[PDB]
Amino acid sequence: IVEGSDAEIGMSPWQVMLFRKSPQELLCGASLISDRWVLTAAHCLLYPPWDKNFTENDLLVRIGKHSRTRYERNIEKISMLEKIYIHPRYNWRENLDRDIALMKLKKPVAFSDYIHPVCLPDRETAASLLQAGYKGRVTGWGNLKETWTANVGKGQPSVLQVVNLPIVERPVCKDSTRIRITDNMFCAGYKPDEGKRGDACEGDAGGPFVMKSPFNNRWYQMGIVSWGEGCDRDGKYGFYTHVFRLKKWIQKVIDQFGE
Amino acid sequence: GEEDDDYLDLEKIFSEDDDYIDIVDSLSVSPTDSDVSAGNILQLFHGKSRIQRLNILNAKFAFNLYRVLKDQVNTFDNIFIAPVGISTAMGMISLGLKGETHEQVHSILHFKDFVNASSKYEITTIHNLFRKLTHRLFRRNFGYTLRSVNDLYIQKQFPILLDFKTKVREYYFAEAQIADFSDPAFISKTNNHIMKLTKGLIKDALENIDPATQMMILNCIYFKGSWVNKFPVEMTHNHNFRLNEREVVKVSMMQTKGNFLAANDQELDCDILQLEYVGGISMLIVVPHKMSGMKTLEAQLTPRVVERWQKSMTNRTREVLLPKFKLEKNYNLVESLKLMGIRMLFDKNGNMAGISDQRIAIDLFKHQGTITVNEEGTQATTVTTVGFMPLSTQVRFTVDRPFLFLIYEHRTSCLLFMGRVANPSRS
Amino acid sequence: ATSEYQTFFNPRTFGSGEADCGLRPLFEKKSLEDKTERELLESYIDG
Ligand SMILES: *[C@H]1O[C@H](CO)[C@@H](O[C@@H]2O[C@H](CO)[C@@H](O)[C@H](O)[C@H]2NC(C)=O)[C@H](O)[C@H]1NC(C)=O
Ligand SMILES: *[C@@H]1O[C@H](CO)[C@@H](O)[C@H](O)[C@H]1NC(C)=O
Ligand SMILES: *[C@H]1O[C@H](CO)[C@@H](O)[C@H](O)[C@H]1NC(C)=O
Ligand code: NA
Repeated sequence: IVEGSDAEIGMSPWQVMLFRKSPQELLCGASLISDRWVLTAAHCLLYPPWDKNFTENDLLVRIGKHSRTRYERNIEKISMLEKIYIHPRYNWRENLDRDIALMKLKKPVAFSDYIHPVCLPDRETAASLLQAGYKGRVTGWGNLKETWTANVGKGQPSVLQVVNLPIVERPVCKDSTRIRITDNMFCAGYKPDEGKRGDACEGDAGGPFVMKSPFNNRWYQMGIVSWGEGCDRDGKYGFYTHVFRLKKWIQKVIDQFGE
Repeated sequence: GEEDDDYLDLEKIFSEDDDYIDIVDSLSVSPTDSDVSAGNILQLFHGKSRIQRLNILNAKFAFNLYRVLKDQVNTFDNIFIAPVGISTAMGMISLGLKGETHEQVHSILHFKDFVNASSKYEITTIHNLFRKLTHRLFRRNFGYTLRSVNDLYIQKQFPILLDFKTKVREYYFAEAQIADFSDPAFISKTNNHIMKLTKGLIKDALENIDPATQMMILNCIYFKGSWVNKFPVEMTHNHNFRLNEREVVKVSMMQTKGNFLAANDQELDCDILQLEYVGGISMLIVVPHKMSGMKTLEAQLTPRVVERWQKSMTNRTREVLLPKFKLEKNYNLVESLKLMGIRMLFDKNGNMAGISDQRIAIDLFKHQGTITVNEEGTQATTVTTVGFMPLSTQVRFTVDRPFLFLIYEHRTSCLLFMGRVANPSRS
Repeated sequence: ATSEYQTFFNPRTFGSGEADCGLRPLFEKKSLEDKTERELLESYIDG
């Protein structure tokens, strides 16, 4: 996360860290939607251009974390995966359209002060909150900058980062990139004339774009960090997978594999 | 700084799972009866040039020697040896050995297997090939610094036979030197002369040697290559290097981006990367997936494995993180060679009739190699950076854990160097 | 009531947790607000 700040403890209890099992390394973000299902970006698991094509056995998820690298004994929960499910219409060749995937935990996880699921939006909530100007929140342990600092690096945070960003009008998103945008993705970020900044960066993919409902005061995951063109650049915006538009797929996968 | 970078002990963590106790293991029954013979035939020779076939076998010997040598140091020690130097020294020394003493050497060094490979191959071919190889590696400059000394030193009271003196010189561009180990002035003049000949690279060649030594092998090598794709210096930053499942240490980490060959080996559970040096030589970096997987990697390394890795690699743009380091070792290979089966040679009763008419006892085979690895290299390799960027972690080959490295001369398939970096902060 | 959450999945395949989703133990449950959620509420200030 670029231009964000340290999250507070338990601020994003549905935050999941996707980990390579062996060798051990942070791969992406993800989110907890129940005691056995995790949601993430499809390209975090399958992306040929980078020779990525993981299976259930190559991964691990770390739930309930705050610190990026410390093993948080009796607070975080480490789980293996039973199965991975990528959207059948996921398009990694052109625009990462339908960049979404589900991962089923090998064993249900217990909830606690640090582990709790986020809600998935219903049609009305999505229709009311997904509008230009409304702000959402993005969290992650990805890099703090796009550019390299001589003899230091791009910068990694010690704890979970968070940043609030406004949803942007389709026309402006469309005019900001030569990439072909679809109805299954939306973009967020500040306009150059707005002064404030912030964005997701390398390593934040898969993490959730959430909004707190003013109708029932519950947190909803409206999007999944997907892609961009450089982090925090003026006139550019981050793109997120439109979760509600793919809710039917999520429901299908869970219905025939959940039990 | 105020943060811990913890390795996760998965077995320990998951052993606390509730269903751990419900595991159903296998009983070791009365009897079974089964097996599968061996025979590590060398069908690796097909299409291989004459010099490559000899180097494939020299490599086979090198890995066996490494296997023995590593069990004589700590698992946390770095290791560095120059296999080609060891093999040529034994080839050279065998010029004056006879009988079984000679046979053990040719057998264990795998020279016997080479002569057997083809009908047109004879012991003379070995010496001829070493003569050619030696010239190419040390008597020519291809773009890297490779300084070396590989001679015999025989106490003056034991005159060296003429035929040996001249053969060593002709086939190995080396010398069987007269020496006086009990004379400090000899040590000084000699160390000094070697320094001048090696332009200051190889120093203290004959230091700390028993004054009663009758004969010893001196093999010192200095190496420093230049990267084809150099590591830009602004990318060099401190990075955590994982020593083991519990400790980490900050080291200078070099970083770059370019098209490099690499592969993921599922059989030996490791990642392999190839880095090109100017002059037709390359460094092969092998990092096991699990830190506890180093012992099995070392245990199964063979020429066949290396060829399998080489064919399986693919070229792709990737970021590379390699710690800079400098290894300087000084071993006495006698004990190791004995364990491999070469014993008569190191016993006074061994037959070295070809070297001297007197009985000589060899107790020291000094093998001292030095290698420096830093960001120096020719240059560039475009500093691209564009648009479309999926936001997951990118493809990088990160050498931040104990690794092995093999340095090969491409044209001859010669294993120049082999090492293990368990800790880049030490030498 | 419209302020009450309505479940959409079947706990038999979804697992437990939907009914109480989106309510943080260390925040909503304790009647505490995080340091920047207010900024989100203020942006929803209509459309
Ligand atoms: C890696 O992903 C799959 C493996 O998950 C690779 O191949 C397919 O694997 C599945 C089993 O998981 C089989 O059902 C298919 O038949 C396999 N395809 C075949 C026969 O080639 C796949 O090749 C790799 N990457 C891609 C492109 O998905
Ligand atoms: C060794 O090789 C030669 C041919 O080069 C052959 O005559 C001899 O039988 C071989 N010995 C064996 C069986 O290894
Ligand atoms: C791919 O291209 C690079 C750039 O020249 C080269 O160094 C590398 O060896 C190539 N890989 C293959 C297939 O040899
Ligand atoms: Na922006």
